Amino acid sequence: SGFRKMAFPSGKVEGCMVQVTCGTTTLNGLWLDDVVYCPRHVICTSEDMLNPNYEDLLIRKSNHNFLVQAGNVQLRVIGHSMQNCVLKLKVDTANPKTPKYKFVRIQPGQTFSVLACYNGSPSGVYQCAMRPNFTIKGSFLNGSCGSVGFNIDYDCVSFCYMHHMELPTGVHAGTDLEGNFYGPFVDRQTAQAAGTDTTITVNVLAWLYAAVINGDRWFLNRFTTTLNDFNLVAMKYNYEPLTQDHVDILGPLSAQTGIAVLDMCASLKELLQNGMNGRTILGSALLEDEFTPFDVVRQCSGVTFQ
Amino acid sequence: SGFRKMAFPSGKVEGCMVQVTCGTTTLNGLWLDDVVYCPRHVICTSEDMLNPNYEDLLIRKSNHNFLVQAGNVQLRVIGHSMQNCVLKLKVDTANPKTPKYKFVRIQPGQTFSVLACYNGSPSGVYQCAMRPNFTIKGSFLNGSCGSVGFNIDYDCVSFCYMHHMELPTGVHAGTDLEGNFYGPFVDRQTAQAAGTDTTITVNVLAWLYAAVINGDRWFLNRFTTTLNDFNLVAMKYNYEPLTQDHVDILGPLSAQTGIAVLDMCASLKELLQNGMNGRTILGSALLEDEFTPFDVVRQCSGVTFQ
Ligand SMILES: *[C@@H](*)C(=O)N(c1ccc(C(C)(C)C)cc1)c1cncc(Cl)c1
Ligand SMILES: *[C@@H](*)C(=O)N(c1ccc(C(C)(C)C)cc1)c1cncc(Cl)c1
Repeated sequence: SGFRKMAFPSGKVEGCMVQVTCGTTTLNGLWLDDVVYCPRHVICTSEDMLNPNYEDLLIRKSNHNFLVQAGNVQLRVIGHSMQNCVLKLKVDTANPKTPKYKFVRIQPGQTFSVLACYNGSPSGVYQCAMRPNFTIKGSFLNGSCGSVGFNIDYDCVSFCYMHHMELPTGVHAGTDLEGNFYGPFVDRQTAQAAGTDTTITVNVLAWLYAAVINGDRWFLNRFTTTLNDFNLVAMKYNYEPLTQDHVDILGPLSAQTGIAVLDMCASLKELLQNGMNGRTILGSALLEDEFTPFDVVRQCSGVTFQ
Repeated sequence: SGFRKMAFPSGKVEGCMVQVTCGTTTLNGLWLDDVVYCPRHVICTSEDMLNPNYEDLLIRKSNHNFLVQAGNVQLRVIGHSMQNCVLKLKVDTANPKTPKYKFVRIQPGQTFSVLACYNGSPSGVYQCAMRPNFTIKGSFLNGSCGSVGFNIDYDCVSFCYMHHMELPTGVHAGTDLEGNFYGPFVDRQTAQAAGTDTTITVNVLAWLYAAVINGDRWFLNRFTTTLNDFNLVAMKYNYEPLTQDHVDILGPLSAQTGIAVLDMCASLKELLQNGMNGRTILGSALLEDEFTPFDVVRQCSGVTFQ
């Protein structure tokens, strides 16, 4: 029992983190086989970052302008190219610690682990969700760009996020590992802003099931609701719609607890309309939406990775 | 910016996790140099665990009764001994992945990272605090005993916790790495129970400072309080007393924010007496007490580890 914001073990990613320096700009890179991936804004300067012409900036660089440090060992750069908003630095050494990996792009509502890094050195690990508005509520300081987000499935690391920037509300934006931004953000200094968010309804329901599995049942009730009637309430509280596919994905948790999905929707409806009245659920006084149905099954059943 | 429950990178500990089997009982062990450490209740059987005589049980075992698996490689046991509530299995191979390490015992109120493991394979990582009542609110399923808790300081892993059991309220008890239980718990099946807990006042204050550093200021006020007058309120809300040493430890955060410690105590007092009135602090609707002043400085300043 218990229920925690649980990240994947980070060892496989730690062995891929390096430091990339261009000029006086230093950030994190990801070393897989003989390529180092990093944000292209490593080639910018204080005045460049207003409205940079990255193609122009890059043609003016040479391999020797990029210093890559893997621990206390320097990696000779032998080639460079731009792919969307990431740089690909070809180095003369394949990373012997390269795990089996994939570059995957995730959906809003999906979760991943972040290995926050500074100067190529891992600092901490935590779990994040991709918000509906394509930001993430991370924890990042200056010099963290290039830190990556990932999931692990058995032995394979699916990289899904590379950190680039902080938005004015303190949330974070970045790209997939092909360099394509999540959401309507650009790697330059504009007035860009996050844009309105919603609550991830299917995840809230998954977390209520986690709570029942763990013995919190006070919010259960005898009522039920229809899917359409629930979605009317969801819209009014800024929750996103629940679909039949969400209902289906919640099937296993429904079957394990014996609480019909639409019955749990009725419970969520009451919680939205009445608040929590001084009580908590799994140690939270808020409805938590950064656990997917998979996260709940993983933690309340116990899947490992090797 | 941002503020997350952030664990240490787990790679250095992942390389130490092994599977220990005795009879039909399988759990996790920690392999450092040529010793595997694991809970002594690996030698128990369904009927043994009522009131086991562990000295009796152990004299009846041989080295060959212990199978240690490090991944898909079997470690030959060449010696065994009991140290309090842990077993020390001498193996014929020193772990080449042994980090620099220490065995430290922590104080209630202190935090650490847990690498949850099953069958010697890491499953997830999360941050925990030692409660005042010497339990931890972990996330553990059957087969997790032997998973360890730790902190990392530069390159050195300070192991502080080995998981043994779940108490009836769903919280967790275990030992330090010398086998000495945290709190009044025993590795047998009795009616033992957690006992009354309190809230870690100095940590709540640290987290309020984290919030101010991150731009949540709505709970600030012009009032101040004396240390004695604050502690009268703390006692009434089941918070533990604040000492002058706590005030001193909060000095740096006080100086960074310009909010006197006793001024933040006045804010905490109002929050305890009035609740939060529908607002949140760092994404929580509860006063959070599992971040130490060190955790706040680490995350709001950015210290790495190598
Ligand atoms: C990601 C990153 O490193 N970065 C950044 C680049 C350059 C500098 C100067 C040293 C030239 C001031 C600082 C930070 C960055 C962060 N967020 C957005 C953008 Cl466009 C770049
Ligand atoms: C830690 C652990 O493995 N364990 C446990 C031992 C033995 C068994 C049987 C297979 C013999 C039923 C199950 C679990 C354990 C957990 N919590 C408390 C105690 Cl005393 C032992």
